[PDB]
Amino acid sequence: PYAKTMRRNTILRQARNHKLRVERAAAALAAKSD
Amino acid sequence: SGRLWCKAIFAGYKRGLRNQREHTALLKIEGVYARDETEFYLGKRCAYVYKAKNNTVTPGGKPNKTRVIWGKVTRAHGNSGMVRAKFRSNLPAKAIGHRIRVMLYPSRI
Amino acid sequence: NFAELKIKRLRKKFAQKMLRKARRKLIYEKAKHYHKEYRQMYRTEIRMARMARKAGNFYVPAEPKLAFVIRIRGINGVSPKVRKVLQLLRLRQIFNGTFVKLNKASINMLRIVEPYIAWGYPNLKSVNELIYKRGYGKINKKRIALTDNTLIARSLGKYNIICMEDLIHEIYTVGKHFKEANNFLWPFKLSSPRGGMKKKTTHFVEGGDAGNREDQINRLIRRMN
Amino acid sequence: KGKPHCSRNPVLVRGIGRYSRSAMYSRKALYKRKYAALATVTKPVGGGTRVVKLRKMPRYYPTEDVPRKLLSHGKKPFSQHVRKLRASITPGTILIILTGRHRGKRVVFLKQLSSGLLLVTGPLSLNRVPLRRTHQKFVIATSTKIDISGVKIPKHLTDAYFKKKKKYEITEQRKVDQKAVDSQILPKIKAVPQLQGYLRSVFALTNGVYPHKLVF
Amino acid sequence: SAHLQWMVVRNCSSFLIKRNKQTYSTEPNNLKARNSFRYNGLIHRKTVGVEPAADGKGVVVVMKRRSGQRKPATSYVRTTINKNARATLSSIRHMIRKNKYHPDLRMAAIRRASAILRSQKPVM
Amino acid sequence: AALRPLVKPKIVKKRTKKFIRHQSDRYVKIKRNWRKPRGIDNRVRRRFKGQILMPNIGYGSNKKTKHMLPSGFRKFLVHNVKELEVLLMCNKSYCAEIAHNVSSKNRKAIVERAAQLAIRVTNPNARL
Amino acid sequence: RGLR
Amino acid sequence: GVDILHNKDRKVWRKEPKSQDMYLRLLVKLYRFLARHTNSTFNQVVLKRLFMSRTKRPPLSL
RNA sequence: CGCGUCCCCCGCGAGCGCACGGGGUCGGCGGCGAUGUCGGCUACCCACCCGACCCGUCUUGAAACACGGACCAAGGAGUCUA
RNA sequence: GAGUGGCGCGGACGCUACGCCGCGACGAGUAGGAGGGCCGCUGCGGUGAGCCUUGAAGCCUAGGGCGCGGGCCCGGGUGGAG
Repeated sequence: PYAKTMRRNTILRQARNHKLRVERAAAALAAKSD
Repeated sequence: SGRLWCKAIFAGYKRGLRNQREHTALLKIEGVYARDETEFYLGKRCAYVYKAKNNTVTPGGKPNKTRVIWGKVTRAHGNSGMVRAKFRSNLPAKAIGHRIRVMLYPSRI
Repeated sequence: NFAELKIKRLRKKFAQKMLRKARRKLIYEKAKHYHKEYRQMYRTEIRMARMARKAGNFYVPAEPKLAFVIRIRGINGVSPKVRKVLQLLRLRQIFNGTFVKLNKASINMLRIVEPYIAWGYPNLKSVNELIYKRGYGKINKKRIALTDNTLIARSLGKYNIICMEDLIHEIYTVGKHFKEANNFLWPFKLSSPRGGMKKKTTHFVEGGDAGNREDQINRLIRRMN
Repeated sequence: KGKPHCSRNPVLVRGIGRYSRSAMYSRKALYKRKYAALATVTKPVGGGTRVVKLRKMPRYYPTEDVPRKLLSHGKKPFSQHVRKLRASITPGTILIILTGRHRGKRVVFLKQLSSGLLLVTGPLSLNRVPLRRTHQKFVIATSTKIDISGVKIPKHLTDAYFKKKKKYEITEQRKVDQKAVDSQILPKIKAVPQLQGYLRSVFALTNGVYPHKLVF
Repeated sequence: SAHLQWMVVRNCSSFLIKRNKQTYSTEPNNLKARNSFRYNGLIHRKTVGVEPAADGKGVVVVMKRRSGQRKPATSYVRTTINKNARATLSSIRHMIRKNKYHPDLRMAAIRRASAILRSQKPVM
Repeated sequence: AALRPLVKPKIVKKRTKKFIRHQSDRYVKIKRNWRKPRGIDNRVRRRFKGQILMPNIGYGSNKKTKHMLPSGFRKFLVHNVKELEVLLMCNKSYCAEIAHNVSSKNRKAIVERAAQLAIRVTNPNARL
Repeated sequence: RGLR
Repeated sequence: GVDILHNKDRKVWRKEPKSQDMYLRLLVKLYRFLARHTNSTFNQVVLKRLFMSRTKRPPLSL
């Protein structure tokens, strides 16, 4: 049963990390405009 | 009008050397000569069109002498754009090196 | 006048129902604690190594508790001693798999049937899918599929192995009831390696498939499972 | 007395809610919404009065009946099936009907109907194709798309509208509906250069032309 | 007793008819007409028979009386039911349910009578 | 307007060809009736490739559709009118068949009675 | 009795 | 290919009496029912003995 | 996720409905057909592909340059007694 | 599990118990052994109010089938007495 909770936590974690990575890439593009 | 199918050759059955499995055909579709280009044709409908002495019915037409064994391109065969097909009746060895029509209309594009 | 036995038969059903919910919550929280263990287990091996490396020393990690032994040779033209050791491992068919916990009375058997087995130290994910996908229990000496936890709870409940997760924990972290938990598992009916064997006849060291493959059993478990 | 609400935890994955059942018990207000513990009708007759029976016993039993079959779950009827499109079949794309009596004809797509089938209109002026349904599988979607978003397709031309009732005679409703929709599309296809002629032409495979090589 | 004289009859009765991997029993009071303990129309104390009439139309119901079972001549009371189908199938249900008279043969007798009233109905 | 069975399942047969006897082709003395080759060097006995197949138990038909006709019924062979009422309650599963040596006047009774009892006959038009 |  | 010796994978006990007498066979039908249903291990041993040959159930003297 | 009470640090609430839930259904349709077509796995003849040596027998080993067999019908061999 | 104590007349199938149903595993085979034949043959005791000159046995068959198989059932032709 705990599998659903583990999977949900992993998916949320992964989405958060992807958003962070996108934000870092945007910052790199801003630096690469400066 | 124009042609709505691609030129394949019944290039023998799925076979080892000293055993052949007549249930699966090996199709050589003209143009595709690698496993990269055989991916479009997977799941497509393939027809062996022949004609006999006696007239038989035609769906949406008057009785021709032309007949079919309908099939399906199941998966890729080997490394060089050869493809496996599996017909509702096992293709006759009369048809070896003769034209079968790999259709377009289990279309995914 | 049936007003009693109407509700009394419901009172039974509710007590049966609320009891499963308590058993479900235990299974849920045992599953949450083993996650916490496997984390701490996986983390501390990297930790002990880093503090060994900082000091300039070496952390020689714990010689593994647990092996997964796969039979690679067939049933024809086989030595009598090799026949016996392969059928004490319950490897009575080609590509049958069993977990075998390491010691002296394990490895001197596994080295004697080296040419007929491909074995190594399985992962956590390897122990998961082998127990989840290929998991069958010897219940009444019959190979019955582990589809509800009440088949593991009925055979292994007397050792407090009461769900699929407890079994995985018992195998991977070789528990005090490993024998009873591992002998419960029917020798795993694995398919042919999807990708191909390198060479069945020779040892893995000499570009073959046979014998001890320490980390590398997991690549062929995923090739076969 | 209480009117229904939309499900609060959004669908993160199919069969998983975004919120846990502690984050959900929170949202559903269960912390403050606690709770403690046919057949016969009498008709008159002008004699006595009769007690007649709704769904009475049968007059015939056959020599053997089949048993009640077991209960499978995920097997919905076709009226309840989920209806998928290809992402290439966007409302406004120009298709190539492969298999019909209109085989090869370049045809303007309109909308996915409420029975899986594509409502399609190869202008009856150009293609000689009516308001007609087509199946997704028997139709190629091209990189040829007109700005169709702002044409008003009628509501009443639905799945049951095109269903074969029973020598077919065209109803004068079907002729008005062709002209009603053709008056909106056919000006916006002439807006694009050489497109009115492209729809007129039929699709054809020829020598040295391989469908995997033409990317469209 | 029933279970005794079954073990004599089960394989060697004159009514028992074996061919085509199938077994039947051509007894006066077997209904479903198959070689069985349940449906055997000689061997039980209580036996329900459903036959068509000695005239053309109707169903006769043969109830084997409890008393004289070593008396073959007086052992059966025959009642002909020449009514509508729905109330013929009812009467046979009421003879078996509401006399408790061998209630295992309640549905078999109603299915037989149904197939007799279907038989004596004219074909087009 | 023929008789329908209870269930009409897809009668799947593992093999439809006869298991003809080994060297029944070469000789007239040797019948097509199968005999197991028990010779010490027989190709057919010891399972050589491209040889005559032997009847194993593996070829056994599905127990549900075993003895089932193309119509979806089983045969029960009938000699007189008295042996039809046998089938009047196993009507939708088992069909009647009138035996070869039943006379022309006596089929006319069995065909006409099977019409009344709704029993199917495999050979109703056989003397006339 | 906790959920009464 | 599984290395199983099919030598001893048929158990050679009686699962009925070889006798065709119907008074003994009705006693088996009764103790078929009692042995499996009643958890008593008595009726199981009796059922087994109802099967056994003349020699295997010898005459117990008074 | 109450509190009616028992203490170590300061025994049954009612409903509804969706389903990755103990083995498939559709509440989807579509062409055709009375003198020439529809069905028929088998069976008749033919063709093609792959396979494929002639059986019985004694024998370590037989397709054998080992022996018996031109062909067909009928007969023909573990019996009865102690 | 029991006791004295504070309207609507209804419910499929089944169980030849030598029957029926369920679940796991397994399947080479000469010499050889055993089991099961609703395999076949010819006579006997029973039985099937069996079949038969309105056509038995036999025989033929590019007819329809059944059975894993031994074989068997039908249709047509021939035949004349079981």
